[PDB]
Amino acid sequence: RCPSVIEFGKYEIHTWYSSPYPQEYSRLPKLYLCEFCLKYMKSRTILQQHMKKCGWFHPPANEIYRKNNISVFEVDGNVSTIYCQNLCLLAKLFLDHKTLYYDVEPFLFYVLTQNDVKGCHLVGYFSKEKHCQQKYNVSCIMILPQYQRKGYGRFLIDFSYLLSKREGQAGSPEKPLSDLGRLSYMAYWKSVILECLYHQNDKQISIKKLSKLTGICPQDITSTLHHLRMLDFRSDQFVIIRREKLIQDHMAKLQLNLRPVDVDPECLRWTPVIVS
Amino acid sequence: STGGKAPR
Ligand SMILES: *C(=O)CSCCNC(=O)CCNC(=O)[C@H](O)C(C)(C)COP(=O)(O)OP(=O)(O)OC[C@H]1O[C@@H](n2cnc3c(N)ncnc32)[C@H](O)[C@@H]1OP(=O)(O)O
Ligand SMILES: [Zn+2]
Repeated sequence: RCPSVIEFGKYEIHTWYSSPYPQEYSRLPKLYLCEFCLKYMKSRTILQQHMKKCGWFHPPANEIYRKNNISVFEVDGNVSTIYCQNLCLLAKLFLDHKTLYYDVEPFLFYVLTQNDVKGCHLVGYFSKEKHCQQKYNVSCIMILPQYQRKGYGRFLIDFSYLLSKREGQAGSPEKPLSDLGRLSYMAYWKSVILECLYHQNDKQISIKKLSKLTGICPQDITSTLHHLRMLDFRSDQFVIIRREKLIQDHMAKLQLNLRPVDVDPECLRWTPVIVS
Repeated sequence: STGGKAPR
């Protein structure tokens, strides 16, 4: 509703929700955003003038991940504060339940970009609390509309699990999950569990073992196994019943429909480690 | 502390 449209790089995009841009820009219907620094401006002329002075061609942070034309930048809210507050204002136009936009200092923002000769273009991001008592491995996650349904959301979800698993603790997305989040996370969990069971043939695996190998918390694995119809209960606790054709057919579909956008652990420049 | 979807 307010603003209703934004210009961002080579696209004009309809907003889904209101975001609290400053009073002067609040009642403005269309905002012009710089695609590199995320500064909000009132007109195309002001944007064109800004683009001549703007020195950034990628987010103001170091590249934690790079493979082919894809990068992830680890942006610290306590360091690139203005950029992160501008990113939060941008994300609120597409996340109805994101409430944090100003106190960004306790958060990290993993900004995903698709790169070409004009720079590192922002595709989306996920934020995470540096220290979360609930072990939420993602606070908010958003892929811009023109980049949705291309495997970027799965990439970022998988990246979030790579970090929380390398730091030895299972995590889960912060709730509530949007409708798209519910579909996306379940598809991720299902694909991960199925590919994990395929590679662990010689092991009567358990929810606990699946949780350690994947970083997915036990309750989310339990829900996923319930969705896959691989749970049974006789007496004390759930037993996993493998549905072999479900496992074997998923792996066959994966071998023909490759995952072109896929997190390669060897392409992280720095990875978490539990300190001695 | 409180996250980005923390009810306000
Ligand atoms: C709090 O922040 C957590 S919940 C809110 C986060 N997202 C949100 O609502 C903001 C707007 N949406 C997004 O940013 C975006 O849609 C995501 C991040 C929710 C999902 O990312 P992608 O759009 O890039 O998803 P993909 O990685 O391409 O898809 C993975 C699988 O998810 C299922 N899926 C996704 N969109 C679907 C729709 N519209 N309908 C059905 N199923 C959908 C699919 O299984 C998809 O895999 P496919 O192989 O089928 O493509
Ligand atoms: Zn700029």
